[PDB]
This record gives sequence, structure tokens and C-alpha cells, in this order.
Amino acid sequence: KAIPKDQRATTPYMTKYERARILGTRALQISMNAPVFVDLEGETDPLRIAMKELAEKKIPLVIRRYLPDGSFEDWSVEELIVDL
Amino acid sequence: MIVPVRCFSCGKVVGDKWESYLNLLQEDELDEGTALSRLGLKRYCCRRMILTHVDLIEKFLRYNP
Amino acid sequence: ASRHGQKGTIGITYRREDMPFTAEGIVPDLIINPHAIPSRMTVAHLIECLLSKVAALSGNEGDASPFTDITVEGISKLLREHGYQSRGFEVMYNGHTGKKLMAQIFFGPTYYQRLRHMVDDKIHARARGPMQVLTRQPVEGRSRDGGLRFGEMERDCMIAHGAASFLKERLMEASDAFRVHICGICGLMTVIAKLN
Amino acid sequence: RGNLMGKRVDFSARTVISGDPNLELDQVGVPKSIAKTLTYPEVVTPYNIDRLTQLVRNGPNEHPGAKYVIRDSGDRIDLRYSKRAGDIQLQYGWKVERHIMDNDPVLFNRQPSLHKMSMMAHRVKVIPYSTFRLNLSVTSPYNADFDGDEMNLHVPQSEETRAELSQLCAVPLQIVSPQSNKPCMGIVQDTLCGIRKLTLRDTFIELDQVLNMLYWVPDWDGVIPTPAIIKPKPLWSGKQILSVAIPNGIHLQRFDEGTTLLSPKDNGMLIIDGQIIFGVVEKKTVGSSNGGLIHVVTREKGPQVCAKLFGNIQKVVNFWLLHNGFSTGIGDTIADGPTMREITETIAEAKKKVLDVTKEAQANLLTAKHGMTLRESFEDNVVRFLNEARDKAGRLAEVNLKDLNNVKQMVMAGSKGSFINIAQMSACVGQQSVEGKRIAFGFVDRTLPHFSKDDYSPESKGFVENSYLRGLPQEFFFHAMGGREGLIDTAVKTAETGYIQRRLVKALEDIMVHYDNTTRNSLGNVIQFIYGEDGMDAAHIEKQSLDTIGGSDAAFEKRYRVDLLNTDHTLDPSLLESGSEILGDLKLQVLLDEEYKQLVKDRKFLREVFVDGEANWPLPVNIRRIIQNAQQTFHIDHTKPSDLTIKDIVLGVKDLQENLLVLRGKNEIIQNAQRDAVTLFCCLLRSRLATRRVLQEYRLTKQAFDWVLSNIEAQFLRSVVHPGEMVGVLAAQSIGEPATQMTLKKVTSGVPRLKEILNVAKNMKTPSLTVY
Amino acid sequence: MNAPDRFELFLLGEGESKLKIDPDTKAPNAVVITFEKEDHTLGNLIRAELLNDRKVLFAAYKVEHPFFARFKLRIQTTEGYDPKDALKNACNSIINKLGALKTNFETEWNLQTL
Amino acid sequence: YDRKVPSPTGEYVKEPEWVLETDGVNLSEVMTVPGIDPTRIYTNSFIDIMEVLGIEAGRAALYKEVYNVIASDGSYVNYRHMALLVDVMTTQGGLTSVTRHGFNRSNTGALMRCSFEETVEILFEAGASAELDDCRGVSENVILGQMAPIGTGAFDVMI
Amino acid sequence: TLSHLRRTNTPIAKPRQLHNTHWGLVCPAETPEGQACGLVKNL
Amino acid sequence: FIVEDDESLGHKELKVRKGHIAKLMATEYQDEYTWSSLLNEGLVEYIDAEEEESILIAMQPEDLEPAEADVDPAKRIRVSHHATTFTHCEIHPSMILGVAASIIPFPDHNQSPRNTYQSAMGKQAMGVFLTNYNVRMDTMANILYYPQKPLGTTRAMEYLKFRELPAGQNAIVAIACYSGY
Amino acid sequence: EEGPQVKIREASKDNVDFILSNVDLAMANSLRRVMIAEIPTLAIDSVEVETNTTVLADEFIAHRLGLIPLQSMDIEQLEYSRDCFCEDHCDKCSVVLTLQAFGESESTTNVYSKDLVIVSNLMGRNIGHPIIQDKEGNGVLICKLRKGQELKLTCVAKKGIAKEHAKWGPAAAIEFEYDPWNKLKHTDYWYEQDSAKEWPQSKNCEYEDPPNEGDPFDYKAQADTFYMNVESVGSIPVDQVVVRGIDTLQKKVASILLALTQM
Amino acid sequence: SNTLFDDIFQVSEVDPGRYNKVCRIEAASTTQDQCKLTLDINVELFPVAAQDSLTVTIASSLTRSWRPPQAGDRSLADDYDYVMYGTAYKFEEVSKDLIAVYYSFGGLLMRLEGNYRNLNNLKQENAYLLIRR
Ligand SMILES: [Mg+2]
Ligand SMILES: [Zn+2]
Ligand SMILES: [Zn+2]
Ligand SMILES: [Zn+2]
Repeated sequence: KAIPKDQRATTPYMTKYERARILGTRALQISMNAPVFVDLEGETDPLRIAMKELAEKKIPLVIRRYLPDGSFEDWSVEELIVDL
Repeated sequence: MIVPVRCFSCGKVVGDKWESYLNLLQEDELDEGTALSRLGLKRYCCRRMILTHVDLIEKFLRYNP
Repeated sequence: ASRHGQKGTIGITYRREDMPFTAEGIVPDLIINPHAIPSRMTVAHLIECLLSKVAALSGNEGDASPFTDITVEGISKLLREHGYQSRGFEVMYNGHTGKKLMAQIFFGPTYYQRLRHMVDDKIHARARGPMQVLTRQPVEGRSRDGGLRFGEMERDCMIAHGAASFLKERLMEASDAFRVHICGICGLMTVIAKLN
Repeated sequence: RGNLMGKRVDFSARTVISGDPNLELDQVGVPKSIAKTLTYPEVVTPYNIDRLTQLVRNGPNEHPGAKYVIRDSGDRIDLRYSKRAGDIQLQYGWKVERHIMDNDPVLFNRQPSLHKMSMMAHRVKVIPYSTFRLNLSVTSPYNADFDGDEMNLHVPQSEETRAELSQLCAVPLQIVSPQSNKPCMGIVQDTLCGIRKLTLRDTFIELDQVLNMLYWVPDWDGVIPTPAIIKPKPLWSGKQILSVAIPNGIHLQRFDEGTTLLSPKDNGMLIIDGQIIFGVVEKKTVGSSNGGLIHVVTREKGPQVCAKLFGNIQKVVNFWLLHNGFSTGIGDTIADGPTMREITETIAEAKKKVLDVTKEAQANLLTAKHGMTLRESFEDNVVRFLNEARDKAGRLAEVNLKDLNNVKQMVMAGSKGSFINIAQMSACVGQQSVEGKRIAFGFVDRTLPHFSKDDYSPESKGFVENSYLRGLPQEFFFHAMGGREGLIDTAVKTAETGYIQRRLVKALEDIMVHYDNTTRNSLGNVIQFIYGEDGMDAAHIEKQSLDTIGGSDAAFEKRYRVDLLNTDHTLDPSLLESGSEILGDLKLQVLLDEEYKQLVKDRKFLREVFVDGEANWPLPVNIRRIIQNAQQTFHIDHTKPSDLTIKDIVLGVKDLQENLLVLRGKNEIIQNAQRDAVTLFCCLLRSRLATRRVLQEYRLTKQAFDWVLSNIEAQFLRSVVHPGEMVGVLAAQSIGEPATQMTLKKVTSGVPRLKEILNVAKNMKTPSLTVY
Repeated sequence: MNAPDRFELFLLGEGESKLKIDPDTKAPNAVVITFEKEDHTLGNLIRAELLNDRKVLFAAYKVEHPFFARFKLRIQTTEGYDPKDALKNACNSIINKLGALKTNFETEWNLQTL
Repeated sequence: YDRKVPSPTGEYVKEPEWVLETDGVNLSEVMTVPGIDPTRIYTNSFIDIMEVLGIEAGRAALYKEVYNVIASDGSYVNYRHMALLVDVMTTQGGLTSVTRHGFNRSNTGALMRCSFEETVEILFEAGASAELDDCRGVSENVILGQMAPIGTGAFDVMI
Repeated sequence: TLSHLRRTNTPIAKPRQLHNTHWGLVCPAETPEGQACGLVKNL
Repeated sequence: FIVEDDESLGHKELKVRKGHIAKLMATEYQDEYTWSSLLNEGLVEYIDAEEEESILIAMQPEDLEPAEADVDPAKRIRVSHHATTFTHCEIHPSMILGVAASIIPFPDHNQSPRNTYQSAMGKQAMGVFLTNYNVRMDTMANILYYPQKPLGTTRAMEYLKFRELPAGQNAIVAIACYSGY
Repeated sequence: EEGPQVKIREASKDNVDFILSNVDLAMANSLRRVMIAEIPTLAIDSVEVETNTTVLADEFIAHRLGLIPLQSMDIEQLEYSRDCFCEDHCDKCSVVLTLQAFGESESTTNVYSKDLVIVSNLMGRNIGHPIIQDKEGNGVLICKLRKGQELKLTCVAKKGIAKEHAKWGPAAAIEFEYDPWNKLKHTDYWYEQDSAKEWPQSKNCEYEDPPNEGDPFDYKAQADTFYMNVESVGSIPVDQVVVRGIDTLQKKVASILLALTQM
Repeated sequence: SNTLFDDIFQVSEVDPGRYNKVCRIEAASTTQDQCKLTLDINVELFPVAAQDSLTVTIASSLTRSWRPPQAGDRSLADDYDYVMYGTAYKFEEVSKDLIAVYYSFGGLLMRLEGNYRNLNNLKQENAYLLIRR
């Protein structure tokens, strides 16, 4: 039931599970001959690449966090902090 | 089943000492212990090789065909 | 396994040289780790060695009959008369180096059994083979080239790892996988599929 | 149950396992043949064709080869039959089912799988012979040993799938387990038993070896470290080289019974800048303990760095031991001649005691304690008498054991063995027991037909006086009876527990920490408003001491009170910079006062919660460490005064408490929950980061201190649970497992009781009411 | 069935040369020479001799895994001294002593009766 | 019994105290007895503690209990874990067993209950009274071979 | 083979416990683990 | 063995005697005094658990029927022969065991359960199960190439024909930490 | 002469107890190993069975044949089949022996290694001869036959080494001790009271001076002098195992030298 | 290029607590009664005993990979017999007009008590221990 970019209460920080799915999904696209938005310092493995697309906040993916009522909050991989 | 050719452990040929050993027992009326030493089998790796062997072939040969 | 409830699989074979050796030049046919002893309190094993050693030496059948007055002393006493340390230890040199081993070792002969069940008789390994006609799920046993059971318990673990995708890929894309057509009004698989 | 939630899946493999000391913790040795069978659908891509085509050419029966080639239309070109199997020009977009190669990620598990740790991702390492080869320190999580266990391997099939294994289920990632909130992988057998020896002060190594040991450690900086000794011979100590394994920045203080920054017993432990300063290295240091070099190295340097720590420590220690040797024989179970004398008679008196009780009892002189039959009291005595006997003859034996005694030698490392083992192998074995009682009268009024009716003497009812060494009919038979009782409930305590393990798992199955830090099941029905009541993840926790609960009232004061308005209890001018120009400042005392009034509220509050007086409680962020990690990151000298302003500290500590957060709603209700879930930690925090302390206890500086803060914040934020964490199961299992470890002062405990509980029985066997 | 042929212990296969010389990266004048189808016998003997040369700052070796018969010799020598030379010398000094022993033994063996 | 206790001087000391252990239960009437400290009276019979002191207390004992089972074995388990259990066992205001008589009745979709002890039946009494399964249980998405609200399936991913 | 020919089975208060009276008649040790432990005996 | 004290020439004694044994061994060498002869001349009896209830049994005959008129410190400790009642004496305690456990050396210097394990494994051991394995066509047969009688025997293996059809080899073992493999 | 120097004590067809002094332990060992594992030898490495009415299995018998020691002095002029340009084998890289035995008498006929019969052309090189040290001259007991049992074999002996297989070892057993008194302190004896009264005294002590009570610990001394003895299966005279040993090791070394060169 | 502490010590006790190549020595200082010493010494390479006159020296000179001979004809802070290298860890206030320090020579330990050392004693890793006659 949507929630404006404001009044956003969810964790600013990216959950491990979120990043593991983000990592997987981008790694998969990369494995399918998809454009790479990063400069390879000589990387070849999709995942290893996708990891580096995240390390340079260049992964055009957004996470939709459903709350338990039905509503949710859309966070962008650009916003989300990746400490871990 | 027949005397092992050579000792698992060290490799000292042993299969050429079974009959010798047996004789030393039966006729020379000697004890397994000395019989061994006389056959040049001085180390235990090479003493269990003969001392323990159970010459089963002698029982497999009694089977006619 | 020895005769004292101590089983073990081989973990590697070393050729005579790489093996530690006795000054006499004797080398072991087998080496077991000291750690499989304190806890299992399987002392007889140790004893049997003391005995079997003396025995092989003096060509005497070693009598490890139960309730007897056979002592670890009386035996150690016999083994010394045989020019060996009364307990089974014997200076040993490291095969690689030839140097002496800073720790003397329990060395002697011990009756060991060759149990059935050998790796090669077990090594099964499938990568999508024949499936059951009734469930369209992989078959059992390796004699049939079946699949391994990814039962209930394994699932829980995956769930615990939060690896949703993998799970789906395991309970579907591998084993059961089937496409069915449904009536958008009565969710029953009652839709005649005429693909053409 | 067996088709929908539990299926037989493809791309699985199983064989015998055996340990391999030259394999990395997170790898797994896959026997060439198995690798040649299991495959992986890789799509052709300009970043690979060369390798892919090259493999397709290698074919299905040479390792780095493949089977099957998938095309656009969905056809399967079978590479082992196919006039055109030596042809095939790969096309971008096609799929090349390739063999499993080195470094692939694979899910490796041992059953029963009552953990996450029972299933972990390992880097593939194709090798000869046919057994899965696994690193030893991966042993315990799977609870394997190499007496024949077989293990199952599964191969990810999707690019995502792989990622899910390598990022969530990787062995590295699992070293510090959330269940025991400590690590779940230590150092065992040889590496442990050895590392200890290799450490003894008496242990020195020289050139030739040193150079090998160093080289042996793969991450060696090739810089030979200067010998501990340079005199008549340049000798290095054990610690010396082992320290090479330990990376830099690792610190670790210990203190066992008699430690004293000079540990005459080479006790406790002291590791600074990744250099072992003092203390023998054994289980407590390198085991899978809480404080452990592993718990610390995982948290500090990273999972992977710590993953490596294992192999290194191993490679070095193993090598060292490979050349020192170690063994055990009967000899190691023989006790000093005069000792067996002292032991045999140690028992001789125990028997006389039992006898003297017995005669007393038979005279009806005995005074029955309350609630017990004069008969009950009788038995209990003798049993106590005999147990002590065993334990002292045992202790008596343990003392002989010379440090050179291999058994004792393993016990000291903590690599196998315990008092009991020695005590039984060397001195008296003990009183046998079936159903918690000493052997019964299976025959009429007697134990065996070799005794006379009515004979409660120790020999008669199961007291095995002899040792496994000396040797044990009646005794035998008896000890056998107990033996059996054991094997039996052994078979039972397994099924009953197996069942419980499930009911727990089904019951909680669907419970997980949602995105509002709440804990609800499928229905949405809230179960916990904050997980674990602090919304903190179990793994990121450690037993810390709340320094404000204990100590005399005087000591609590001698420690935290700062009264600038009091020449005798003010901050000496050597500690603080503004020492002299503070003495008297009333505006400052108003703060110290405010700080000190809080610490005292906390003392009360805590003593209210933890009535026990127990001050050691698992809390996120090991503050003590952060401090030590500033103590030498900024090289802080305990000789010059700090540049800290009383305002800095006090106001800083306070402010820190504002940026911890676990919830972020801007409303009252939630803003109050957030306060709750942090109260305790904060208490820890305040008692630790107190003005005196900061200044007098660990001479911080505006820089160090300022760092320590920014630090805590981050860590805290890292210790929070992640929405998704499936706590339902995670818990169910965390209870089921340690439950299947249970197998055995007159109450109903263990499995039965746990069963009693979970079922919510009303017919409990051991009811009781405890009044005060 | 997963056992490798015994001869792979002393027979170089395809694309396998007796030695590979890569320059160590951690230290200077350092080199890691990998040996193929060779075990402790050589490795340790050459390691020991290589440690008689006073212009040798380091020298260790390891069979990274028993399964395979190969090992690594690491060498670091005094500026201007090429370890390959430090290696050459060693092998020689070794052969020489060996020859020697061969003779002296053969001598004695001949003064023997039996 | 042994009980640590704050001494006037501040330090915790050991002030042993007499305590009566009982071989039989009747909480309701013993608290009322004089001399005893009704504040501390206890029982391992959580049910009774429930009926008498309320459920929030029952939860307590329920844990205090489980805990003892696990710790009497020297073994430790983080609070949260057992907490969750007890709580899950205690949210429905009563003492709900880990048996089928308790949590399978729960209010959950048919399929979950399916995977536990009374499949057949559960599915009938479920068909008879047209139950609608949300399909939000992990156990059901497993039956339909779909991702579930697990780590990987809680948040949705989009372009 | 000898051991199989000298075996004993007991279908279905405490029956798998090695019992006093067993002395002299049934082997105190020989018996299978788990499952039928104590039920299958050996003379 | 029976014990009936009926013996004018001093105390209570086992009916069997050295006399009868030379007579028993007499028969062995000829390979007329059987086991039934001992049973008939009433020197032995067959007792079931029920009658066992009413008898007193000495373990070792010797060590249990001499009169008490220095002790080897390495021998285990045994109590005493306290009983002017013995009606029977055990043929030999080692007999309380059966086939499987019978092949364990010193199982009386071994922790209870480990004896049970071994007994279950002796049945998975290889060796010659029968000298005619070559003439028998049966589902799987495993035979040892060079079976060895154990250097460590049991006075009860002679009847279990172990030494004749051994299952196991006499390997030179070393308990030592070596390659860590 | 130069460094390394020997001092034979005993000597015969089979053994050679000798003192090897002024050498490095590393070498004493390298030598020892090589003797055990890399000196070449001729041994049956392929058995073609024509008839086996025996009580033993084919491969069981084949295994034993391989183990039977064969002459190997001139093995240095016999090639490795894998290097001979022939297809399979020839008289340049092998030696073929025939075994034919028939149970004739009803009194059990024994089959000894003395019955192998060289069929190939030795080419005048001492090679492949059932080695016999028996007293009666019946080297090794291969098999026994009954009434009318047959055994008709054809073996092909090839050049090989202890590494591919132990049957190819000429060495048997090698004694080896150094520093009889633990002056070098390369060990720490295990004791119960006096490690000196409990641990035996090696013959080798007699050939060395004791430790001299109050003398400090000789921390600079290394291992010189080694008391070895090479037993010999016999395919090679003992003197040779020692020589060929020394040789081989020496060649191994040289090939690395030759390596750098081609590099 | 320095020296940091010189002083002759008189050994009062020599303790070998279950070690055969190490003894923990405690010798008092000749001259200033204030100074005392606790040290771990390899009695195998450098014996010691009841009342010996030991000369001690600390310094920090005669950290790049260790080398060995050659210099056998070069530098030589070999004017002593026994020598060790180590890392010092904690400086403590024995209180009063005295102060102590702790060094660890790869596990071999030493505690030094006095006061004028506030200057002469380092504050870092470097620290050799030289003893003679
Ligand atoms: Mg197991
Ligand atoms: Zn031998
Ligand atoms: Zn419809
Ligand atoms: Zn040819």
C-alpha cells in the first residue's frame, strides 16, 4: 500500500539476504551477456563482477520491503548502505 | 593359502622358507622360536610372516576336482 | 578395525620410505593416531600389542585369555629380556628426514581386521538420471543410479540459511518439475491442453 | 512428507570422508570421478568461450571436460556419442553442461542435519582417490569423524543459486555460530595436541626448520624474524614462529588461575600486535571457546582471514609435529609403584567405612535423616563412600603422571581425555550402576549365584575395584549390566529426541524477524515486539561484565566518583591536561555529579534485574576490546596527560547513546521501545566509559577516545538482526541439537522432562514445591 | 577406480617440465623453484646443501600435498648472487661428495673377505 | 540453599538460607501459609504457576524450566532461542503444547497442518469448511515449489 | 556363521537390560546396537 | 563342576580330580573317556537359571578351596573364598562369553561397550569362511589372500576354530602422530 | 679421500653393516631412501595364463610371480619397455619366462620359482634368473597341485622400481642409527625412573665414547657418522645396492643440473 | 646505536619448574638495593647457579629479515656469552620511589625493578638482553 520516500523507517543498511539476492540476480544478468556498468580490472566471473558493480553503487536494482500488513517501502541499492 | 612370497613389512623374501621351517619343527624337534632364527628370520616383521601363516592350501587340495 | 571396538578408514598410504622407521629398519604396515585411545579406554588393545610383540619375537603364541594371571609386568619383563624397552616404545626416525623423532613411539604387532564396506562399493554419484514413473522423482539406490535424499531435515537447514532460491531449485528444477494448466475460475487442473 | 517437502534431487553425490591436513577449511576434496559426473550448466559468453570450447573438446572422460551441449531450440548434444562430438562450434547463447571444476561452490552436508552447520558451502578441489576430503576444523559442525561416515554433496545449478551458497552458506561465514553465540569450529587432534608442545617454554627451534615452518605458512612475508636467542646459537621459540600464523592487530589477554604478567606457569595468554607474548597455547586459546583466538580473529580481521587462520596454524603446527612425533602405549597408564600401594589402600579404607556403616546400620543405631528410609540413607552413604574412593585413587594416579606422560599430555592440551579416563585406566574403575542404583538382586537376595543371600558389601553389588589396566566374572557381568542399560537408553534417547527436534521445528517453522524489527509468524500475529528482546543477532554477541553491579560500596566509589570539589578525590593533574585548572569548577561537578548519579541508578537497577549479583552477560559489542584496540592503534603512553575535556568524555558518552538505534519510527511508542532495547547495553557502556576510567584506567586521548565512540556505534548497528532471519527454525534447532547430546539429586531431568514440558503434561513425575 | 597410475610419481606427463622458476614477490633476490615428479629424497638433500653456502639467506622446501609428487624449493641469496647459481653449485657439491662416497665404499668393499 | 546477598558494606556475600523442597504440589494453598515468603515460593509445575499467578508468570517458569533442562547438562543456549519457544507457547494466553493438540490447531492454513501428523483428516475438516490458505507459510510454498518469505523471499526485486 | 547359529530373538518390564540371571547363559557383550539391542541375544 | 564335600580326607572338594583329567587327556592323545562319562560318573551337572537360585558357585576351583594359612602388586585384586557352602564351581568364567566376544583378547581390560562393538564387527571381518569357498556358488563371498592366525589368542579360540580359519592379519602397527593424515 | 667415507664392519652375499661418516644426515637419508626405492630391477610385470586348474586364483598366482626375485645385475643394459621402440615388448626391454606344471604324482607336486624357464634371448647379459638362496635350491614356493591339476603360464619380466611397485625393490631392509648415546639430544626418552636403565643400549655405543658426566650440552654439534646395514633381496649383490644407490641418487641430482641448462 | 642499562647481579635462586632447558632466575643487584631481577634463561645453552656474579645489559642495537654469518668478521656486541632479543609490553608503577618493567623473549620472561631507568629504558619492541661471564 506504498509509503512515500519519507516516513521511511526500515533499516538504511542493506540486509545480508537482500545483498545476496541482489548479488545473485546481477551475477545472473552478467552471465547472460548483459551490459556491465563497471570497468573490469580484469574480472571474468559474473558474480565477482556484480560484486564490483555494487562496491561502486552501480546496480540499477531496487528492493521493495513489504511490511507485515501489506504496505512496503522501495529502497534503491544506491541508497542502502553496505557495511556487513 | 600358501606362504607369502616376501614380507609385507620389509620385503625379505620368505616364501622360500616354509618347508625349511616346517622340517625344523617336525624332525629337528625345535621350538618355533629358534627354528625361525635359524632360517635367518631375525626381525618380528619377518617372524610373524611365517609364524602366523596358516597354510590353508593343504586343505584346499583334498578337494578332488 | 582392531579387535577392540576401534574402527577406522584408511586416509592415505605411504610407501616404505616416507614412513617412520625403526633403527632395526622395521617400518609399520599401519599407523593409528594416539588420540583414539584416552577416551575409548580400550587398554587391552595396548596390552595385546605388548604381548603380540614379545610373542612374535620369541615365537610363542601370546595368551590374551581373559581371567588369567597375565600381567603387563610379566610381559614387559619378557620383552626386555628380548632387548627391547619394556613397554613397546622404540626410538623411530622420520622417513622424510632420517633424523630421530623427538618422541619415542608405541611400536608392535597387532591383529587387525579388514571390514567389508569399501569406498568404491559406495561412491554413488548422480547428475539427473532415471526417475520414478509414479512421482516423476529420482529413483532410490545407487545400483539404479538414483538420487540422494534431500529430506525434511536438509530443507530446514536451507530455510535456516535464508537461501530461498536454492531451495526452490532443489525441490523443483531437480526432481519434480511439471507444468500444469488451470481454470481461472475453478482452480482445478481441468483444462484440456491442445498445444498447436 | 516424502515427495513434496522431501524429494530425491538430481546433481547429488555421496561417499566416505577422510581428513586432509593440506586442504583449506572451506574447501572439500571431490574425487575426480564424482567431479566427472556432477555437471554445471554454464552459458557460453565471450568472457569464456575459449575455456568452454576447450573443455567441450576435452570431452566427458578427462577431468576439465564436459558432457552435453544445449542449444537455442532446446536440443541436447550428448558429448559422448555423436558423430559430431569432435566438431561443435560453440555459439554465444548455448549451454555447456561442464564437469564440476576447482573452486566451484558446493553444498556439503552430513546427516543427521540438525544445524545450519550440517550443510555448508565449500570451494571444490578435484583430487585423486575416491573419498570426499575435508579440513579437520570443519569436523565438529557436521559432527563427523572418519571411522566410516559418508557425506552428501549437492551442486548449485543456477547462477543465483551459486551466489546464495557462496554469500550465505559458505564455511567461512559460519565460523562464529549464533546458537552458542561463540565460534563453532576450533582446532583438534594433532594440531591441538601439538600446538601445545610447540609452545612450551622448553620448546625451541633452529634455522633449517624455522625456515621451513615459515615457508610452510603460505602468507609468509618472507621476513625471517629475529631469534628469541642470538647467543651461542640463534634459537627461536615455538611461540615465536606460531605467531607468524597469527595475523597483525590481534590482541588477546587471558589469565587462568595463577597468571601474573610473568605467569610462572606459562599460564593464561597474552597476544599483542599478533605476537604471542606469554602463555602456552592450548584449547582455551585456540579451542572453539568464547574468548578464543578464533572468536577474536573472526570478528577483527574478517571471516575469510579467519578461515585462513586455520590452515596456517595447522600447516605450521602439523609440520612441526610431523617432525617431533607423538604417541602413547600401556606404559602411559602405569602408576608409580608406591602409588598403587597408596591407591589400593585408599580403597581398603573406603571398604572399611562401608563395612563400619553397615554394622552400624544393622545394629539399628543409625539415625535416619528426614525424608529418607534408614535404608535409603544407608545406600546413599556407601555410594558416596565408594565414589569418593574412586575419585581419590584416581586423583592419586593423576599426580604421578609426569608431564612426559602422553595421556596426561593430551589431557593438558585438551585434545582427548579427562580425569575420569586416567582414573579408570590407571586406578580403580568404579561403582557400576543400573537405573541410578547400584547393581540389583536379579537372583533371590543376591547378585549372582557366587555370593551368599543378603550381601550389600561393595564387591557384591557392582563396585569394580580394579583398573582397566589390572583387569576386572561377577564384576564383569555386573559392569556388563550397566553397560547394557547404557546402550539401550542410547538407542532410545536418540528417537525420542529426534521427535522433539521436529515438533519444535514445525511449531516455530514459519517465525521470522520482519521488516519492522518485529517477530511474527505467517498469520502476522506478533510473537515478540523485538527479537530476543533486543533485536540483536545471536552471533554478534559476547559475555561482557557489567562493572557496576559488584564490589563493595566503597570500591564502586573509589572507582567512578570524581569530586573536583574535594582535594582528596579529584582527578590528579597527571592524568588530565586540565587537571589543575579544574579543581573546584562547580559547573563541572554538576556534570560529574550527573554522571555519578546515573551510574548509581544503574547499580540499583541491575542489582534489581540480576539478583544473583551475576555481572557477566552476553551483550553486543565487546567494548573491552575496542579499548585495547585503541590502546595500541594510537600508541597511548601512560606517562603524559590526556587532552580530554571532562565535557568531551561525559557529553561524548552521552551522545553516543543517542546514535545506537534499533528502531527508527519518530513516534512516542516506538521511540520508547527503542529506549528499552538499549537500556542494558547502555548500562554496560556507561560503567565502562566513565570519566575516571577513561582517564585513570586507560589513558585515552581525545583522538583515541573519539575513535572508540565512532567505533561502538558502527559495531552496534552491525549487531542488529536482519529482517529475514528465520528465527523460528533457528531456535527450534538451537534447542533440538544440544538436546540430542543429552544422555545419562533425584528429580526428573533430561529428555523425559524436556518431553514432559513441551507436551505440557499434567502428570509430571517429579512435581515439588520449593518454599522460602 | 580414482587411483592415479604409479608411474605418475616419477614420469613427467604432458606440459610438465622438471623445473619452473618464478620470482618470489615478497623478498628480493628470491625465487621459488617448483620441482616435478620428485619427492623428499631430492628436495631435502638440496635444501640442506643450499644451506652450506654462506651467501644463502634462505632455503626451505615443501611437498604441498602427499597425493602428488612435486615440491617447492625457495631460495634467497646475497645481492649479486643468482640463486640459480646457488642451486647449480649445490647440486654439484652434492654430486662430488656422492662420487667420493661411491669410491671410498668400493675401496673398502674390496679389502673385505666374504 | 546458597544465595548470594548484598552485604551492608556493598560486596555480595553468601548468606545460606533454609528452604523447604516438597514432594507434592498445591501452590494455591501454600503461599497463604504464614512464615513462608510468598514472594518467592516456586514450583516446576508451570501449569500450576499459570492457573495461580497468571500467564506472564507461567511463561517465566516455562523458560526457567526448559533452561534448567539444558543447563543441568552444562550446556548453554542463548536466551532468545528458548525465549521464542516459550513465548510461541505462551502468546495464545494459555499453555499451548508443541504437540498436535496445540499448535496445529493454531489458526494457520491447511497445508501447514498437512505436513504434520493429521494430514488426511486435517485436509477433510478443511475441505468441508471451505478454508482459504493464504499460501504465506514456508511449508506451503515448499509444496508448490515456489520461493517463500525467507531471507531471499521477503523483499521483492524490481527495475 | 557360528554366531548366527547361536542367536536368540525376543519379540515385542525391562527386557533389553543385561540381567543378573543371564550370567552363565547368554553372552554379556554380544548384542546389536540400537534397534533390537538387548532383544537379540547370543547364547 | 559338582562339590559335595563327601570326602573323609579333608574338607569340601570338587568331585572331578587330576585322576579323571589324565583320563580325559587320555582320549585327546588318541586323536574312551567322553564328556558324558563325567556327566554319568556324576562329576558334573546341567543347571538352568531356576536351579541356579539354590546353589553356591566357586569361580576358580583352586583359588577358592584352599584353607587360609606377599601378593604380586601387578595382578588384579580378588576378594576371597568366603563360603563353607559351595555346591558347584564354575567350569571356567571365560565361558560366560559366547562366540563373538570369545575372540576378543583381554576383554577384561576393556571398557564394557567397546567389547560389544567389537563383537558386532567380528562379523564384518574378512577371511576364509570355509575351506570350500571355491566350490560354493553364492551371492557374494569375501576371502582374505593371506589369513594369519593372531599372535594374541584366547584359550577359547581353539574350539571356535579361529586359528584354522582366521579373519584378520597381524600388521606391525604404530600409534603415532605422523603426516596428520 | 675427500668428504664422505665408509668403514664396512660386516659383509656377505646379503648384508653390509658399515659406517658412513663425515656426511650430512640429509644425505645419509637421501641415500637410504633411494636404496629402498629408486634402484631399478627386473621383475615379472605381466603374466599370460594359459591354464590354471589350481586351487589358487590366476591373479593371486600372478601377484606372487611378480614378487619372485629375478637376477638384475645387468639391468642397466635392459631398457624400459616404455622407451623401447617396439610395440609392447622384445628382447631389448624384457625377459620372458615360461611356467608349466602338472600334478603328476598322487603325492602333491610343488611348484617353485626354480621352474621358471627363460624363453627369450638373454643376449648374453646376466638378467632374469629365478634367484635361489634356498639350501635345497627351490627358490620360493609358488604353488601346489593335486592329482591332475595344470598350471601353464608365460611371464614377461620388465625393468622397474620400488616406486611403481614394491616388488621392484632390491633392498629389503635397511638398519640406520646415529648418535647411539643421545649426546646430540635429538630425542627425549620416555621414562618411569631412569631413562638409562629402562632404555636398551645399542651395539653402536661400543663404537663411540660416552657423554662425560658434568660436560655441558654440545649445542653446536650436528650428526656425523651413521651405523647402517643393507639387507639384500639378492637380485643385486649387496655391494651394488649401495653403489647403484649412490649412483642413482647422483644421477637424480645431475638431471636437475642438466635441467637448468636446457632452461 | 645505543646502550640502555648496565648492572651486575647476584643470583639468589635458580628454579627449574618442570622444564629441562629453562630455569627462572632471580638475582638481586649489587650496588643499589632498590634493583631486583626476574628472568627466564636457557640453562642448557647458558648454565647458572647458586650465587653467580651476572653482568646484565639491555640496549637496542648490535626490522629486516635476519641474516647469520659473514659478519662473524663484522659487528660483534659479542662481548658477552648469552644474548636474547625481545619485545617489552608493560611498564608498571611498583609504587613508591621504584618502577618496574616486563619483557618477553619469545616466551622467556623478565621483570626489572628500579627507577632511574625512566629514561635509559626504551618504550618499544627493540630490546636485546646481553649477559657475560
Ligand atoms: Mg562415526
Ligand atoms: Zn620383515
Ligand atoms: Zn473449471
Ligand atoms: Zn622393446
